[PDB]
Amino acid sequence: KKVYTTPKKIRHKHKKVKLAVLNYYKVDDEGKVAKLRKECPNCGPGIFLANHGDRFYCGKCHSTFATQK
Amino acid sequence: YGVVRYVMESGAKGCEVVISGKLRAARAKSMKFADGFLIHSGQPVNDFIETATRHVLLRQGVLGIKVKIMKDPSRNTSGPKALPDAVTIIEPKEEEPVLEPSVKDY
RNA sequence: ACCCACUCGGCACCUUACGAGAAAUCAAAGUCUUUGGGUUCUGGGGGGAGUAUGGUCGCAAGGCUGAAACUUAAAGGAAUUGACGGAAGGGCACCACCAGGAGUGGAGCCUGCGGCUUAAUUUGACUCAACACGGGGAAACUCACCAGGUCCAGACACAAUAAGGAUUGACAGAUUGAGAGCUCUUUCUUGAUUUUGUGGGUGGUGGUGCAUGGCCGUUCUUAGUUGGUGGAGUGAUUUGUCUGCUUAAUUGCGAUAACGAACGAGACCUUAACCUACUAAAUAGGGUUGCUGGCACUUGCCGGUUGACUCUUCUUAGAGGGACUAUCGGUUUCAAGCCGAUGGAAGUUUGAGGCAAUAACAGGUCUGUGAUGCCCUUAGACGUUCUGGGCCGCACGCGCGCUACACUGACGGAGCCAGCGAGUACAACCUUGGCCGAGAGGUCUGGGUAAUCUUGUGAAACUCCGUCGUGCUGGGGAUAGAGCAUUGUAAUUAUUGCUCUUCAACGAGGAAUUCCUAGUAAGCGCAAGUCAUCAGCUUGCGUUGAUUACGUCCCUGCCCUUUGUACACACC
Ligand SMILES: [Mg+2]
Ligand SMILES: [Mg+2]
Ligand SMILES: [Mg+2]
Ligand SMILES: [Mg+2]
Ligand SMILES: [Mg+2]
Ligand SMILES: [Mg+2]
Ligand SMILES: [Mg+2]
Ligand SMILES: [Mg+2]
Ligand SMILES: [Mg+2]
Ligand SMILES: [Mg+2]
Ligand SMILES: [Mg+2]
Ligand SMILES: [Mg+2]
Ligand SMILES: [Mg+2]
Ligand SMILES: [Mg+2]
Ligand SMILES: [Mg+2]
Ligand SMILES: [Mg+2]
Ligand SMILES: [Mg+2]
Ligand SMILES: [Mg+2]
Ligand SMILES: [Mg+2]
Ligand SMILES: [Mg+2]
Ligand SMILES: [Zn+2]
Repeated sequence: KKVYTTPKKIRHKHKKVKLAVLNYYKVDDEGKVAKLRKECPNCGPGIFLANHGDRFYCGKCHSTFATQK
Repeated sequence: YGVVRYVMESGAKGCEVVISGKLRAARAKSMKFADGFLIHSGQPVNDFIETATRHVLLRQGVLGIKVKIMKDPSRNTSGPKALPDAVTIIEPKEEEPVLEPSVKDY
């Protein structure tokens, strides 16, 4: 068989990068539990849309939300 | 040999066992163990001769076992009761004929 | 001089050995383990070597005499079955040749295989027995190759994270060939499935057919092969299994230390032929007869209708029968058989096949296999899966084929006849009939899971009358150019179908060499096979249908017999 040449690139996948987990919430003056980031209109509170620079995609819907806010 | 003996006991006209493959040493050979009658050619082959081919797997290579049995034509149940070439004639009966006319009457 | 009979001596010879001998053979090579008549000479595995040396005899060449070191597991003898022979005999075969036919090799083209070329142009096979073969007619798939990307289909075992997350998912654009989250921008999801290593595997159109199976091909579809007694040999062996004549045949008649047998051949089975004899039919065909269409017009002729009734010749297919070389005539040990009539559906094994022995081949397949050993490989995989390309490239060799080089034609009409087939409901099969289109094709409708519909597959070659009459001409059709269709996701590297145009090579093919003996050769289509689409290929099938042997070893190959052999890995 032919001599293996290979033209570079030994790529990999997204290994997740585990950040903080519960950073999309705030708890203040004893008992209160206030929400950070807009909750998903497709499926209610628990799943909250990712807020970027006019980019509003989901996780359970995986991608299906794009409208401006 | 044992197989052949068994076949004989079962009352078959002939047995032919071919064992093909590597039976000691790499260079392989088909050994042939036979007894009795056997036919080979013609339509009486599919009538009386029953065949079997099974390949045996061993950790150095494959064997192939080919077994033929020539069933007795007389013990047939359904189909022809002999080989087509076999012609056997019946025996005549004894005669003391002449002894001059006479008539049996009722 | 013969002739007969006897007799001593000689050169030999023939048959038997009851004796010898390893046997070939031997009246001595006998009277030898049942060993002694008298004597002379010579040998003690093969080489080294009739050499070295010393004598001696020779004019000389040489002779007589004659070692050893060292080397070596054999050298040899007689026979055996093979194999082979530029030995001698006898067979057989259109894969031999005659008598002929049809040709290929020449030409243009399809298409195999080289060689070259290439990122790759994937490989397997190279006399018959590789070369339109791998059912190999590749647009991707196939796919084994190449340029690139994607995925885990990394079992299970043991461990590091063990949820403050193991880890799955990811639109928008740059990313990328790319509505591949391939990822890098991201920060939303996912919940212990897993991932990171180490044991361990699994997949591989990876490798080896020289490790194998199975299948096949070939010796060989040739007539060959074997054992039980008996005979001959000390034995391997041999005879049976053969001088002849026969046959397609070790098929027989025969001859005979063999006799009777088995496998193969034959028998068989499938098919193709005949059946006014059965058994049958509105899924076959008829008859009369209803109604009915056209005729002459007398009753008569051709029709359309599953309207009645009946029939089975043709039809299909069940059960039978029938040919056994029958009858006769020749010819031959008056045998087996062969030849000629005659009758017959049938007289080449009645035609054609299917099956097909003993022994084999380092024949071909590990690219048919969840047939497979071992080796390689095993997450930048030789697993895969997408994407494009390649298998199809051309100075060139050869291998099957198609088309043709015309007047036995060509082109136009018109006439107008087949047999094998195949064919869908979960798909998209075969597809009449009606309209649209010069075509190709559309379209609407159908009929058919089929002796029912396609289909009477009204197929070609053909036959009838016409146009050109032998000029690379209206022979011939290659390249081309443009359009219109069709299949498919995709047609440039024309898939293919059609339309107009273009009109190339070739006036029957050298050295060679294939196939063939009767419904055969050859001509001509059709058909299934692959197939979404593509036929110059293939298994069948019909249609048209000859010429010439009815033989022989001259060539070629095979077989046997006799011989020779120092070969038996067998003349490479
Ligand atoms: Mg590489
Ligand atoms: Mg037989
Ligand atoms: Mg036979
Ligand atoms: Mg010696
Ligand atoms: Mg000798
Ligand atoms: Mg041959
Ligand atoms: Mg090819
Ligand atoms: Mg083809
Ligand atoms: Mg495989
Ligand atoms: Mg082999
Ligand atoms: Mg004997
Ligand atoms: Mg013999
Ligand atoms: Mg006669
Ligand atoms: Mg026959
Ligand atoms: Mg080989
Ligand atoms: Mg393999
Ligand atoms: Mg061929
Ligand atoms: Mg029909
Ligand atoms: Mg022209
Ligand atoms: Mg094609
Ligand atoms: Zn969501």
